[PDB]
Amino acid sequence: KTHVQLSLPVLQVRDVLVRGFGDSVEEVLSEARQHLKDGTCGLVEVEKGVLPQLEQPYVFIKRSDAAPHGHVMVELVAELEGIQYGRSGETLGVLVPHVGEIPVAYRKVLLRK
Repeated sequence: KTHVQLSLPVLQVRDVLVRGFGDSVEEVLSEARQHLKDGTCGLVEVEKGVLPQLEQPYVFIKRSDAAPHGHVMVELVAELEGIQYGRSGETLGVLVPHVGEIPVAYRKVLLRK
């Protein structure tokens, strides 16, 4: 399928144990996509002081359209030293590995895969 309905656990930035997906734009987009497929991906909501607490390159989910079955359509955009790889809508949050942190909420997304 071109899109997959996912429910992403929303994590508090101070709880996150693994603060990024790797060391290059291509690696973090690869790893984010694998963890999204494997159900091992968390979402951190972006606010003042969040991104400096996480590791670059960053992977964002961004709104790709204006929401089937409650699932917002999203795509992935990476960022390294202020340059973005991809073009999309509003940020819903930054993706991180989920290794068993307790979430505060779930974000229903339809991921363009």
